[PDB]
Amino acid sequence: ENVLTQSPAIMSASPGEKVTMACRASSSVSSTYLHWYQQKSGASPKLLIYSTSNLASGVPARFSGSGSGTSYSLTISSVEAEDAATYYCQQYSGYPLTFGAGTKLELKRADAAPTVSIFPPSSEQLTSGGASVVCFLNNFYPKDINVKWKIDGSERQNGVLNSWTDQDSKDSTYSMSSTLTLTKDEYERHNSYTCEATHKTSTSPIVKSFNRNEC
Amino acid sequence: DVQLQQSGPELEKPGASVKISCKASGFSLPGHNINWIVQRNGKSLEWIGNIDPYYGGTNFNPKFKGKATLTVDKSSSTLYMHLTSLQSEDSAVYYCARRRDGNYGFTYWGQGTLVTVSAAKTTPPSVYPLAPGSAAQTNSMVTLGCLVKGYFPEPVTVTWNSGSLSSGVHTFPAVLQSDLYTLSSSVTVPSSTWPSETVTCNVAHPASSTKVDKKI
Ligand SMILES: O=C(O)[C@@H]1C[C@]2(C(=O)O)C=C[C@@H](O)[C@@H](C2)O1
Repeated sequence: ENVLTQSPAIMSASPGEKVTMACRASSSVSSTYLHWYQQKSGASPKLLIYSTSNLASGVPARFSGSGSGTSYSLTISSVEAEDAATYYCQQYSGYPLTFGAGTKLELKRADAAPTVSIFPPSSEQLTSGGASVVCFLNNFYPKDINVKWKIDGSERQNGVLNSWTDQDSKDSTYSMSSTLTLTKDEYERHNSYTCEATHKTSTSPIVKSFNRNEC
Repeated sequence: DVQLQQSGPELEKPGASVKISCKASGFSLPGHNINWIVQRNGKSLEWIGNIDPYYGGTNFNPKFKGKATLTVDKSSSTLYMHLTSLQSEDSAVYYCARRRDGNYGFTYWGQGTLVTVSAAKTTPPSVYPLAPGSAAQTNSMVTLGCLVKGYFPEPVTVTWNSGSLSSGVHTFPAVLQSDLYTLSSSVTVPSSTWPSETVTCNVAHPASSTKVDKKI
């Protein structure tokens, strides 16, 4: 078989940075046809680079490929927030066609502090069962936080959900949301609930509260 | 136009045969191979074999033999794949792909054919609207929430106002929370485009016949 490993597993950058990775192949990719695919967060891979060096229509020129038989480059000379993705390559063996485990890039930028905002848990939720107090922390860098809750006081419940997002293609942001899940036969019983967020941008954890106002 | 048309997702129990398809539609069929590439759950890509849109060529992976019947029917042009003994790690997505050139690595790939393989009962979502408080906040531009309680399997598709207000879209993933996968999705609308113009949320879930369009 002809198998490809292209470390760095994860890799870093800044807008400007000359970044580089390598499709390390085995012996001769038998005449060498090398293809570099960018897969952006659950999507179709897209050809940039293809008969080893060649790029096509559709791509700006942040991108030269090259090499002979055993190593292949992709010069991403300068990165914009949407170079945030996974980049894998493919070849010959002289049939069957292997692919590779691809390289992830995570665009860096100057930090921002989180915008928590709370929504009390819906008409059709309660009339029919229970309450997902969901709190969205939107548009931050560096992705790391600790989101806890103030059930009453700052009660340490369990049964709490989480979801982070993709790295955004415009602002190299990440965002995420939390949900406390509980019976009407506890939500209509405990009074003052807060999503507490901790992050290196503020000295405080930020605490946006609610106590039985709004329906 | 051109397209590689694929239709998924099917959820099967462990054992069953997901009869999948792709319609190559548009270029010459005679000199072409629809390779069915497979993408791993949280992992990497790899390849099955390919099928000639005209005669019955099958060039095949020395592993993917037995879970792989790739087939074109003459009439109308269509490429098939039929995997059997569906076992818990075939639980990934599938592709169809195309030649303009000797770029031996495809430009024109298809859609997301997804397959989930597990013996748990289906659930329609329970799509819900969240209101915040009648207030003043942060900076003068408002955030509205829609969430979708546990459903089964993933996917579902949450959408907002379809065109007019594709505002600050960020759709949050799901956990398998017990069974049921769970969603939430966001916006930030200009405080004049809302309330005078109702903002809409919309959801679909194929394996539960669903459409829920919800207004805030
Ligand atoms: O160029 C293409 O995109 C594809 C891939 C393919 C192969 O055998 O790998 C190469 C040439 C063509 O015969 C077919 C099959 O279309």
